[PDB]
Amino acid sequence: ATSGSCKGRCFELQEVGPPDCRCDNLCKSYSSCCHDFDELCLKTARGWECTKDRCGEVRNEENACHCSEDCLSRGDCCTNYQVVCKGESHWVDDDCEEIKVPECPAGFVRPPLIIFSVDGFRASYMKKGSKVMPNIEKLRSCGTHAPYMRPVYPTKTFPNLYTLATGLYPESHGIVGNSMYDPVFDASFHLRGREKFNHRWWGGQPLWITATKQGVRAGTFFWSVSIPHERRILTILQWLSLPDNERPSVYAFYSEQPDFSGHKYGPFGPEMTNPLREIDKTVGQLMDGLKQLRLHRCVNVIFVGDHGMEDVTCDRTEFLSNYLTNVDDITLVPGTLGRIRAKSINNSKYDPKTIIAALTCKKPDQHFKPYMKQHLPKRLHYANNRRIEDIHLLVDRRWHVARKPLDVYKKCFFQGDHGFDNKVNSMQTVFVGYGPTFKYRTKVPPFENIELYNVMCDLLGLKPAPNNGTHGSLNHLLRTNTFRPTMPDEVSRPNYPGIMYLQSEFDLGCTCDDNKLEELNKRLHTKGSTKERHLLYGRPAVLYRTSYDILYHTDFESGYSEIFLMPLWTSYTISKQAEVSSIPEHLTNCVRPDVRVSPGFSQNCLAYKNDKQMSYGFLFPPYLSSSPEAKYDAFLVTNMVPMYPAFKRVWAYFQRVLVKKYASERNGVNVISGPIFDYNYDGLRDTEDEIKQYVEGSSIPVPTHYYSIITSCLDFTQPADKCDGPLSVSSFILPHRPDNDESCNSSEDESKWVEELMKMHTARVRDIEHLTGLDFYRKTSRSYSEILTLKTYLHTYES
Ligand SMILES: *[C@@H]1O[C@H](CO)[C@@H](O[C@@H]2O[C@H](CO)[C@@H](O[C@@H]3O[C@H](CO[C@H]4O[C@H](CO)[C@@H](O)[C@H](O[C@H]5O[C@H](CO)[C@@H](O)[C@H](O)[C@@H]5O[C@H]5O[C@H](CO)[C@@H](O)[C@H](O)[C@@H]5O)[C@@H]4O)[C@@H](O)[C@H](O[C@H]4O[C@H](CO)[C@@H](O)[C@H](O)[C@@H]4O[C@H]4O[C@H](CO)[C@@H](O)[C@H](O)[C@@H]4O)[C@@H]3O)[C@H](O)[C@H]2NC(C)=O)[C@H](O)[C@H]1NC(C)=O
Ligand SMILES: O=C(COCCc1cnn[nH]1)N1Cc2cnc(NC3Cc4ccccc4C3)nc2C1
Ligand SMILES: [Ca+2]
Ligand SMILES: [Ca+2]
Ligand SMILES: [K+]
Ligand code: NA
Ligand SMILES: [Zn+2]
Repeated sequence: ATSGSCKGRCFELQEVGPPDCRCDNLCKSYSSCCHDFDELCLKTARGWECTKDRCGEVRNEENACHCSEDCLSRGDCCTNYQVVCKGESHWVDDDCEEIKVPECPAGFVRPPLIIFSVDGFRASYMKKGSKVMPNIEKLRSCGTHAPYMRPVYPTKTFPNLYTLATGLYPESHGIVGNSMYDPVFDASFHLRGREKFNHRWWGGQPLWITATKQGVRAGTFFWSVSIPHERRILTILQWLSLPDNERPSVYAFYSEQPDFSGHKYGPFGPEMTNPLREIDKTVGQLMDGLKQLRLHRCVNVIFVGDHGMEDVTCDRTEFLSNYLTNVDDITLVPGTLGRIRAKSINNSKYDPKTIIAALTCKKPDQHFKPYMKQHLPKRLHYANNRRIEDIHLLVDRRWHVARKPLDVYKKCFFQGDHGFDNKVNSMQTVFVGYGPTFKYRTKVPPFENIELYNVMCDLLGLKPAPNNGTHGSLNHLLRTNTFRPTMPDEVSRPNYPGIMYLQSEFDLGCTCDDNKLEELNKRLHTKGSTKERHLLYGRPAVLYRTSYDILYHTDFESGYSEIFLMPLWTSYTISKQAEVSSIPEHLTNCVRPDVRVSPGFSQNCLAYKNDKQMSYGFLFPPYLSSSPEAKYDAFLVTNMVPMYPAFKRVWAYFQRVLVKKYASERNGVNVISGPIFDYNYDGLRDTEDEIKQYVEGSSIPVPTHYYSIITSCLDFTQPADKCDGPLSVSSFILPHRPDNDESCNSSEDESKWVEELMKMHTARVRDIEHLTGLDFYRKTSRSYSEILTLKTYLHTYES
């Protein structure tokens, strides 16, 4: 009903209620603007730059921007007004000067935040395009920057922008791809069209809502595509001239480039120089505009991308028609990832298991790998949403997957794409922060985009809604406004059992072929005399209510769950000089009752004998015993965990070969290993009534995963157990699977496939914290913020 008018309402901030016509920055997208929106609000006359002959002109209100004497007071000068007409310098030509305090106009309650978001801005553009992006390069060198910023999976636009806005993984915010089916709604979300505007898709609490709820006004973050960039910038700078009571504190600009061109020309096509130059010019406009308004040393600016861009061509497409015979009974969400479901919910013939097998290791150079979503690397956090199909295809970088060839030529064109695994170098993107609240000329380590919501809340004095960041892990980016977290309180205190049971009280079906000077010696070990060696960073805290026992040994310390009948964690340190030994022949099947732990809170060997699918392994490896006599400790029933034979191939190679490899490379390592139970694939520790599988005929729960956290000195001239400074960590969460079908080369020796498996399942300490309810690194000499940064680190193994 578009017969109202935008007179006095151009880019109004509160969207008004239909059937009233709209004048906001989204009205175009809803085909809902007032009849006169173009005429009044999208003025273009005379373009975007003052020229010497316009200087001091008489205001003509038709003009796109103004060069008249009254423009600064009206807040609508062209951004280069002061340069052309008042002998000022462009911002980019001024020397960098530390911004120690906000230098703001009277009436500003807080430094505004401007988020300058760029689509497809691959991390290596900062170096490779540096000659053509002077404004961006100045932000980067003068402010705070990371070498790259890791997006979320899938590395698609809307998932990543909405993660930037919420601090949530896609599985939690609900935007799990650029297209989606929700079976509860029975509704589909797509790029073209109108279902995507329905608020039911968009979960969590984005920043603009966080701000508004806490009394901080926000600019609208979404811009209709036909609003030119120059007008987006002028609109931000006009909002910044509003009266104090009406002026927002937070704003966003969005550019469709360089992604748009990247799809057509590839990430480094010669056609890509011009898009980068144009984005740089836009930054130049904003910064000159801010300088004219005396806000260039007041506003915090974030320059951030959503994802990178890889080389991808029509010829590098895998077709499911080459694998499946039944291709017409499936629906594929295709491209740089695959999602499969049945075409019809009425077809009771459809079998996921037979689709997975038809897609598993079928061609020698196969460029995708099928997964049930719960088997995807836990670092992707891509499973706990009904909109994510059970069957997933992880597509190799530089490829696509499509159902049938006709899907590719009845739709070559494109040379770039994105969406792959968020660890891929080509998918990484950019972060720069510049302003009074950011540090000066500071480089920070790469970090994940899920962290930025909390920092944007810190920048605006807002309490963040509950999110997937680790608040405090990015304190090192900030001069002021840091968030001073406290360590979580321990909820369950351990028991410290002594010798309480005689050997003959145990009837576990286990067998094992097993001085005065050093009778004293081993009592001291059982009491915790080596614990300083093996537990370097304090006991992990247990953050839920449970019953557990600390068990000390010569070579390792454990926290043993009376509820799960196995350790929650097992801690041990392996020096650079440590020797690997074998399991002696007489000890191959040895399992020994632990006289500190009741038969009733023990595992039993008969269950493993009866369970024809399930075997067992050990958390502290017998191979790394300090002596023949200490080795007996490794065969305690309290160090045993359930393991599928297929998984024991992986585990044994880790423990026999890789631990000592790491200790020799890193100058000792401290290892914490344990089980994980996540049968509902939510990324969070299961309660015991959530466990779906037990060792047959027993109450021994079967883990879904095994973790290890491997810590050493960042200065590897110091040994792990005498480190004065910062730490270095790598971690994994390995799937506990009954086959090695994930690894196509598993018939080969473990030296050819195990380590590549472990790399794929690399993890953050924080990932393990969520999955176990444990809190690590409780007793170090480091600041808590530094430890939080360490807990968020991911070792990615990219070149
Ligand atoms: C990443 O960070 C996020 C945010 O912190 C973490 O997610 C949170 O985790 C909590 C635990 O899983 C969860 O808390 C539960 O929420 C229920 C209330 O939920 C609504 O209200 C909130 C608040 O405004 C809202 O955010 C929710 O939004 C979700 O759902 C809507 C759809 O309505 C989506 O638009 C939105 O995208 C979001 O979806 C995501 O989360 C849901 C779960 O809520 C998933 O199903 C989706 O797939 C998607 O991932 C909701 O609108 C509350 O009812 C729960 O309490 C029950 O559960 C326990 C038992 O387990 C029990 O103590 C209670 O008594 C109660 O039990 C009864 O209900 C049971 C379940 O129905 C029933 O079976 C029993 O028999 C009982 O009757 C619970 O507190 C919180 O909602 C989410 N939040 C978000 C935004 O996702 C996430 O864990 C972090 N990830 C990692 C790895 O750390
Ligand atoms: O059309 C899309 C996306 O299309 C996907 C298609 C595609 C294919 N390959 N690549 N992309 N748009 C239009 C649009 C408008 N305005 C914003 N504003 C942003 C600014 C900002 C800053 C922080 C957090 C959130 C936001 C939202 N974002 C967008 C994204
Ligand atoms: Ca994008
Ligand atoms: Ca769980
Ligand atoms: K068995
Ligand atoms: Na295999
Ligand atoms: Zn794109």
